[PDB]
Amino acid sequence: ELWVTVYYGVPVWKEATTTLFCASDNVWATHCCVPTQEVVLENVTENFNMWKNNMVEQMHEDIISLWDQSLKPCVKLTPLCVTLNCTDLGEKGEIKNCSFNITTSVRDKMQKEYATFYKLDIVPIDNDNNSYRLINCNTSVITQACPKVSFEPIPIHYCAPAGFAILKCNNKTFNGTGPCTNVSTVQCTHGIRPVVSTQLLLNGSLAEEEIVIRSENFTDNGKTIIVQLNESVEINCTRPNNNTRKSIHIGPGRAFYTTGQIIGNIRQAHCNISRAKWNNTLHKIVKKLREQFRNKTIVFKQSSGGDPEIVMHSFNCGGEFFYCNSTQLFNSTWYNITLPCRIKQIINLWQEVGKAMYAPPIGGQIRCSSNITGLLLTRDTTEIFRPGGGDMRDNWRSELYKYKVVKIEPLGVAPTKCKRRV
Amino acid sequence: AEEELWVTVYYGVPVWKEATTTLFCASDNVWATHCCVPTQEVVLENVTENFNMWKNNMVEQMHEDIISLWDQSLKPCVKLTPLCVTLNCTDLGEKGEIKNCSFNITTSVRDKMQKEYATFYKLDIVPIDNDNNSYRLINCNTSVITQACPKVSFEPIPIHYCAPAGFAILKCNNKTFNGTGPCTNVSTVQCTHGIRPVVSTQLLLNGSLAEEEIVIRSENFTDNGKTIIVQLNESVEINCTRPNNNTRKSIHIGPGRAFYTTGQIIGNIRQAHCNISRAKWNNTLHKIVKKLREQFRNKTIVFKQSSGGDPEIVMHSFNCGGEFFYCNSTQLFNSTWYGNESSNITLPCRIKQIINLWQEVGKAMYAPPIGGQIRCSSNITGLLLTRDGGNNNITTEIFRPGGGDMRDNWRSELYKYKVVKIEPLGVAPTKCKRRV
Amino acid sequence: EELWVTVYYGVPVWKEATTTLFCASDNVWATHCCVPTDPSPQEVVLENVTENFNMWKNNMVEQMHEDIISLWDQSLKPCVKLTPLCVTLNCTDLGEKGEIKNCSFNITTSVRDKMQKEYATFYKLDIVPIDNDNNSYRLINCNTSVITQACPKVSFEPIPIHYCAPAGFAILKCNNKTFNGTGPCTNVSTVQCTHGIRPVVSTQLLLNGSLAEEEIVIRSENFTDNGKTIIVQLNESVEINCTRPNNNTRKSIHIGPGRAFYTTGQIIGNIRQAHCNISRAKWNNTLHKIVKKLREQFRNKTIVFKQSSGGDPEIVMHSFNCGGEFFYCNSTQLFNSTWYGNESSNITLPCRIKQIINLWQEVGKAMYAPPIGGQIRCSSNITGLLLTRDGGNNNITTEIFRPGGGDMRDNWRSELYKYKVVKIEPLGVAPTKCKRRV
Amino acid sequence: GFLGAAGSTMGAASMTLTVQARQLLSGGIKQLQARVLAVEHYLKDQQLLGIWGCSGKLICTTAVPWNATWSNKTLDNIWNNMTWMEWEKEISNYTNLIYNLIEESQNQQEKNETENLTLC
Amino acid sequence: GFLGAAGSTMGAASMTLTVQARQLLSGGIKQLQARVLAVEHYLKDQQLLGIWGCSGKLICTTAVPWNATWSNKTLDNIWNNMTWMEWEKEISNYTNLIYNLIEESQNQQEKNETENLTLC
Amino acid sequence: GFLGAAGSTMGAASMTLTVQARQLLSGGIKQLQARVLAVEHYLKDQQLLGIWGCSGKLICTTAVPWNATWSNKTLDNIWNNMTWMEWEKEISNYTNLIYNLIEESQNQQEKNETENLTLC
Amino acid sequence: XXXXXXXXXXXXXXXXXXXXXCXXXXXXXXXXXXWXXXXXXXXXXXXXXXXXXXXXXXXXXXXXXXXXXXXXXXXXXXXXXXXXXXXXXXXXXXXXCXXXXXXXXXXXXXXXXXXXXXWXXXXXXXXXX
Amino acid sequence: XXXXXXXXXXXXXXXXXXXXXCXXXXXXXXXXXWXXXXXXXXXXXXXXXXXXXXXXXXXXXXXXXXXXXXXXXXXXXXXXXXXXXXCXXXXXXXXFXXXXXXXX
Ligand SMILES: *[C@@H]1O[C@H](CO)[C@@H](O[C@@H]2O[C@H](CO)[C@@H](O[C@@H]3O[C@H](CO[C@H]4O[C@H](CO)[C@@H](O)[C@H](O)[C@@H]4O)[C@@H](O)[C@H](O[C@H]4O[C@H](CO)[C@@H](O)[C@H](O)[C@@H]4O)[C@@H]3O)[C@H](O)[C@H]2NC(C)=O)[C@H](O)[C@H]1NC(C)=O
Ligand SMILES: *[C@@H]1O[C@H](CO)[C@@H](O[C@@H]2O[C@H](CO)[C@@H](O[C@@H]3O[C@H](CO)[C@@H](O)[C@H](O)[C@@H]3O)[C@H](O)[C@H]2NC(C)=O)[C@H](O)[C@H]1NC(C)=O
Ligand SMILES: *[C@@H]1O[C@H](CO)[C@@H](O)[C@H](O)[C@H]1NC(C)=O
Ligand SMILES: *[C@@H]1O[C@H](CO)[C@@H](O)[C@H](O)[C@H]1NC(C)=O
Ligand SMILES: *[C@@H]1O[C@H](CO)[C@@H](O)[C@H](O)[C@H]1NC(C)=O
Ligand SMILES: *[C@@H]1O[C@H](CO)[C@@H](O)[C@H](O)[C@H]1NC(C)=O
Repeated sequence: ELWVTVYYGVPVWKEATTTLFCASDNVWATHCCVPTQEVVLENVTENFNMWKNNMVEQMHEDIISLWDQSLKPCVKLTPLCVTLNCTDLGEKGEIKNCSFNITTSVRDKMQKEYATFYKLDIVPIDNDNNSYRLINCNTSVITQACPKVSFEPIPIHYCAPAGFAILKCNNKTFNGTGPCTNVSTVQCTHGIRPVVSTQLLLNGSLAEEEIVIRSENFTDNGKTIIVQLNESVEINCTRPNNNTRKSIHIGPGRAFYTTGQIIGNIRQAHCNISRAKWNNTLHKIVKKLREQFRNKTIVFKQSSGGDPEIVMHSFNCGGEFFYCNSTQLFNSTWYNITLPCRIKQIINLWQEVGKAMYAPPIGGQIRCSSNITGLLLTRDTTEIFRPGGGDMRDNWRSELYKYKVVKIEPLGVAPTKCKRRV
Repeated sequence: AEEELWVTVYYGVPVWKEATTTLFCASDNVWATHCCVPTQEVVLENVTENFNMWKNNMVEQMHEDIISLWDQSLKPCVKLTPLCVTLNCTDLGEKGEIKNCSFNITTSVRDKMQKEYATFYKLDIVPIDNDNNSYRLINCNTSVITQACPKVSFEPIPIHYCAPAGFAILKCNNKTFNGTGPCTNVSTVQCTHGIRPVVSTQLLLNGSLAEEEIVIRSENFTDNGKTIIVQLNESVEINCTRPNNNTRKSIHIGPGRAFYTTGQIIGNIRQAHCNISRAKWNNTLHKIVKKLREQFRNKTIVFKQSSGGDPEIVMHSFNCGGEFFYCNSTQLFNSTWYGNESSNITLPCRIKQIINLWQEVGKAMYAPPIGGQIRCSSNITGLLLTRDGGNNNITTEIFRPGGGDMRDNWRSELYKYKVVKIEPLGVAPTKCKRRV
Repeated sequence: EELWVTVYYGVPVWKEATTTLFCASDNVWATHCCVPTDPSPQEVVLENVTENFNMWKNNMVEQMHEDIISLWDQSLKPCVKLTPLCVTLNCTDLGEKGEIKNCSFNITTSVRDKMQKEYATFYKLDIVPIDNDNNSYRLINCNTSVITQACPKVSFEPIPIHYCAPAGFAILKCNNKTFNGTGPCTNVSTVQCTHGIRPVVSTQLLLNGSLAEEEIVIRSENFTDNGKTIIVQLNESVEINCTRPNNNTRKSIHIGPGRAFYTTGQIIGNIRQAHCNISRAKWNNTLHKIVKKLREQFRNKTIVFKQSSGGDPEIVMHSFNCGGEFFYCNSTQLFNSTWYGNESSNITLPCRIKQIINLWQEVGKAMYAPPIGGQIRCSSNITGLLLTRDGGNNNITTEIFRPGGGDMRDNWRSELYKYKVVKIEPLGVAPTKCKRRV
Repeated sequence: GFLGAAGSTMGAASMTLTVQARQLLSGGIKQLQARVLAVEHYLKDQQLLGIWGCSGKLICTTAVPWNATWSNKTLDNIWNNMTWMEWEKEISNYTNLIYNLIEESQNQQEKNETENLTLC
Repeated sequence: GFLGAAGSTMGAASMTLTVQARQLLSGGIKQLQARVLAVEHYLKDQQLLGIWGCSGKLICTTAVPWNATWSNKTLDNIWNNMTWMEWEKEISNYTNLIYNLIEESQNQQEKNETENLTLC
Repeated sequence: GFLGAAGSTMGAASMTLTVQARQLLSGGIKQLQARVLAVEHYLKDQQLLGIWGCSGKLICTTAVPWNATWSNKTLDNIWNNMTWMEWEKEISNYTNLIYNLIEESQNQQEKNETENLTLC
Repeated sequence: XXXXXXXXXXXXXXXXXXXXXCXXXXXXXXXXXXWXXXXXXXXXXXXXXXXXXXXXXXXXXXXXXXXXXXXXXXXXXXXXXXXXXXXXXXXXXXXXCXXXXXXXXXXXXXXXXXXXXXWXXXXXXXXXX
Repeated sequence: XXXXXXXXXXXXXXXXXXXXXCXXXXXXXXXXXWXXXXXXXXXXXXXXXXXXXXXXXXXXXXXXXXXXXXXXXXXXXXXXXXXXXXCXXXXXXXXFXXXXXXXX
């Protein structure tokens, strides 16, 4: 009685992974060159899983690829892996004046050059308290970032190619996993800033109704807990030292940039967080944490200890990489804050084997002001929480948690009363 | 009682619009490899089109393509960084044009120094001391000098620029077209004629000749900052010789990295030069001033050498046999014509091995010497002229050789072509409704 | 008659064409040939179809060659260069009589202010004396070429691969079991992919290839020119068991910021020579049958097998990749015989190991093969031979055949000889009696 | 809007096919792969419709009977009690089978057309 | 020849539409991009003809009345006294408007073809 | 099987066109070039059939008369004594000429379709 | 003044064609206007005879003439003409000529017909014999 | 379109015009016009559509001309009105009605 009828344009989709293109509205402006809507789907329930979202894996790969490509046509700091005769400028040893014998652009002409290095960028060689070497230069290649290439995070949008669409969850309190009952279709994500940090999430999006605490499994205690704030906390960071940049020529048009001198006094870099705003934010965080860990004491402690890359608050302020001591923020029991910071010029983001980047110094003074929009916490009748999560993916899941990519399948079949009627 | 017309869609409509697209390159060596496509003119009757040789994106694409190919060709080859050392140079013979320079360089085996000798031209080395013996390569302390690949030929060959499907190239067939404005004899081609990517600074060599008369083209002819491109209808032969019989040697500076230099010169040392027939040049200048007087009415035309000093600015440069010659063109552009005058020249030349053809920052290329003697014969098919300002309210115009960047040479062959996009869809009224 | 043009789409018509083939397979080869194969490949026999084949003009061989060169070059780019090792070595014999040497040298390490005295073990074939001091040596070609260390994480072991035509093209196969590689074939079938072909690299004997199904088939572009390689395809394989008995350890020397050179640390037990064992009776029978087939082209002549005339081991020895090591075996006990045609009826070949090789004779380049610890044993199937017949024997009754062919293409023609790529031309026109009639 | 009818019943969703049908193609190496793949998806759908008799149609019927084994529900409770997502899930194990039968039906139709051109 | 009719009148030029149509498909990474782009332009035009209901045709009539505001010239002064370049320039400001009307007409035609019967 | 009729006569082979059509109409730099070429060949064949008025057909008659210059053989020998390979080789020199005539006829027919008062 | 300028053969043999012409005086023959012939049947009644649309070279005729009706026009001549077949004595009517301008009215048509405004002085037929 | 006159005669006295009238075979939206068939002259249009005045009509004549009932009157007679006022269809065949033969 019934016959097969083919319908093209059927409003169905299936989960799929594809390559999304980047559209901006500098490495990011150049890469995300495509210039930059929302259809609400009634009676549509869609399962989301922010920890299985391949948009995060693509974003991670895109950040690493863009940084790696940007540093290829730049100065490789291999002739500087020599003994450094370093003397204190001052604190009292944080910044040293290092003298070394380096062959310049003319072969057979060796010069005695001076450069300024931070304590964290050098390692002792001998027991004479004067001979230092660049950190990890014997096991890795240190590439100087090109001063004309900016890595400043800007808003970018990830957009699906034709034939694919991005589904967005409009439930303001969605926990990152399971069915979402208010789903809409978009072509591009909101503007996401690829901000790099290790403990606090800066310049991200805020929750609109409440602080939302998301975890793959709140009873596992091996998972990162992502806390999305509904109100930001301003963090004002500065490097008060007034530096003047100097250029050391190490090859035929290949120059190493350092600090020629510091004008005025040497002062410690620091970040200022309002005490009242932090205390209220932390109280609200505890109020939400007690919903998952009921009738427990909530204690915030500093991380277990180790290299600043994993136990300090790392961020790029104004081209310099700050490593701030966040202990004053995570030292409390629940039932102005000035954070000292160190500056490190030789860094290894994403823990690559055999590679490192040198950030050249910026003359003058540095000031920046960022919005703290979320936290990464790890859980150790008292619950112990410490700052810090997993790798960089945790800083992007917090933005991509509401999106999934699906493939559109417009072709389908159904029975009806009519036949081909040739 | 109505007049009813309906829209009808036509696909394959013979219309087009100006467009810029990626062109490919065909040819019958860097150019044979790059222009790898093996190598059809339809005259369009009653078609008038507007051309503008100074807004032609084919020139910009040819410029970028030539620079990209040149730079790519030099990547997998020997860098001369180990040679940026103090040289102990003595006159080889002129009076010091070629010097025999000794230096201490690491050889093909590491941690082993070898004293080596090489032959350098005066233009490639700079004094670095007051002892009258210590020299350094002209720019090695600020740039990376890459040795040209000894097995890669840069000799220009005819190439054809071709449009992709969906695009077409329109050609102006007006033999006296001035490079801008409407053209009433237009033909459609897929590929351009064979264009040789010859690099020169003042005279255009091995180009196309005008078919009826000398044609002088300029964007304005009143703006002294614009280049005047003179296309000849008869070529002038220029025979350039490098008479020194060079015996080449190859000294290794690394694991398979060989530096090529002249080992010895057999016989005497003689000056490189170019021979231009005096009568042909004098006739060429006569006809050029006859055409120039049409744009600059009742003016005296004086040719002078250009200013600037630097051989790469004021001398006529070219690649002859693989060597880069810089010839003194003063004998060609030193004359006064009043319009009432009816109607061998040996140009001395210098050889420069370290060049930077497109003024790249931090980069240079070293042309290795070629042994034996070098001879070439080129056809002068056009000139680049500029005018001096400050000649208003007087009766004499001053013209000097030279122009802008390399686009003016490439603009001298592509001036008659434009790329257009085909728009196969169109609509029109007709008294016929869709039968539905 | 009043006939009209009619268009037919899908006509079984093709023309010879050269296109890009893609690689499929069921490691550089597993990574490159990422496309899966057909779990049950189809083949259609074309009845009453005669097709001309020419195994010496087959562009599938040229594409296979280019793909081998491309993958080896790409696979050696992200790896350690050995330029820092081109220094004078102080070498002392470990033992033969000095086949393996313990070489010490002064090399600048990742710190530019310090030099270390390192020790490494090299084979005689990789070390050239440069002085009258018996202990002063350098690497065989470090002053003329750039030696790149192969990455220890990248395997080059040959695996079966299939070359597949893109849509719109098809591969025709000759099913004549005794086809001589050229001219018409009257039993032709259409396939989309070739059989599994192993990209095995060798210079004299073809290993792990396909066997003939009915008899030994000897193919040559022109048997009388003496400038063409004779490819002998066997109908029964001969087992060749190659061993490197030295039990080695691996040592890592740091020569730069993350650039590790791998050499042999210690040798455990006694030093013994690498060798290959070929069964004597099987080889003797193989040569007998080869002579029987050769006598059909060189009638009433004596056939003598000799070793090649001389020169570098690359051209006079049997070269192959066994376990990742490159063996150069003296195949002189296999090609040292005289046969008259009436001869009705363990061979141990010494082998050398060479760590620095230059495959395909690339100018200015060489590869270093890191040593593999432990012992290496391989068992390969000899499926064919490359022979060259000496000229100048036209006025005598004896022909001289020597092992070795031309370049590497000869090792792949022996597998691709039965295939050609054609383009499908499905759109044809023909006269009929029916008009469009609106 | 695009996919706005996704939560609607099949009977209502089938009335807005133009909205989704015209979205694919609006009708360095990664960029080319994305562009080539989008073109291939467009052509794959056009080729599949061309194999079937549904060339240039949003809704087209076939001569393939509906098999009660695929779904034993009647038109009521399919067109007015199910969405297309639920329907596609319900018969997903038979999608390829149905597609092959559709092709076979069109091939038989072609044979009839070929028979009508015997010696013509 | 290709574009030989470019200077011909619209009437005479309409007789060579296959000459220009063939040259749209037949006529390192940059050249692969050029080929992909040429394919994209071809498909763009085919998709535009598709939504207009003109697939497979060189000359396709529609049901959209011609508006005298776009051009009030007689047909004799269009087909016999004017070229296609002149025509395309003359109505350039209305090209997108006309295209939208064509699409709208086809949408109405689709409604009159696909919604005539319940579930059929 | 695919090309199984290659050795058959033109008459016998023309009854199996669906066998080849079903394979030809279905389906870094090196792989992209292979994919682009496959797309270009598909689109070129579809365009050529479209401009001949043969869309969707395996056997498509035309209004172009056969010229004895192209082949003076009778139908009995062409269809029962020849294969398609031999036929295509015999008229190779005239294939492009034949194609142009087909295109002219199809274009004229479409023009004729807009001058036919009965059909308008 | 885009006046019509009618002319006619006048005297004719019975059953001859009713040859007539009407020049497009101070007007183009190819124009957005409909040109038409009409006649007065010895002043007993007026009737339309034929029309041709210059905008699209279309034509129509009154059922009274049916198969005999004929109309033509040419831009090169800048004139309209007609020659109805079988002009029997009953056809010896006065022959009028007029143009009805087309207008771009909101008629859901490219142009709507207007009432005839530009009339010729006319000429009479004498087809009786 | 088979219209016919209703006003059998209208030889009105000066400045006291009688209306011309006719009726259509069927009602239509306008699609009708009036003309002045003056003696020894072309029957130039008087009212281009639905009794709306013709361009350069030089007359006051007008009417509503609703449905199939057509009429026209200037409310004043003059020598210029000494013409037969005829109405005609402007749909299907352009059939003419008998004239009013006002001759005023
Ligand atoms: C304008 O155009 C002219 C040509 O129209 C150019 O001049 C030619 O330049 C080329 C390249 O410089 C010349 O070709 C070279 O000639 C050398 C000498 O040739 C003589 O000797 C050889 C000996 O075997 C004879 O065969 C030959 O007939 C001559 O008698 C050769 O030695 C060169 O060979 C070298 O380069 C080639 C590159 O392919 C290699 O294969 C060789 O191994 C070797 O390295 C080369 O053949 C040509 O002779 C010149 N022509 C004339 C007429 O002089 C102008 O340069 C060009 N102008 C500009 C500005 O570009
Ligand atoms: C380029 O323009 C010329 C005119 O300048 C074109 O030639 C002209 O073509 C038209 C037809 O398009 C000819 O008119 C026709 O003439 C015949 C003569 O019998 C007549 O019967 C037709 O009714 C019509 O009037 C015209 O005479 C002819 N003119 C000349 C001077 O040859 C030419 O075709 C155009 N080129 C292209 C490529 O279209
Ligand atoms: C940070 O600076 C902003 C102004 O940029 C100011 O409004 C805010 O209160 C400051 N916060 C702290 C903690 O100092
Ligand atoms: C063009 O060339 C001829 C020789 O072919 C020459 O006589 C004539 O003078 C040239 N034209 C001009 C303007 O010089
Ligand atoms: C240049 O050489 C050519 C032959 O190659 C000769 O005919 C010509 O006259 C020479 N010209 C001069 C100026 O020497
Ligand atoms: C080689 O080893 C195989 C087993 O791996 C054995 O069958 C064969 O006989 C051996 N060959 C020789 C020549 O010893």
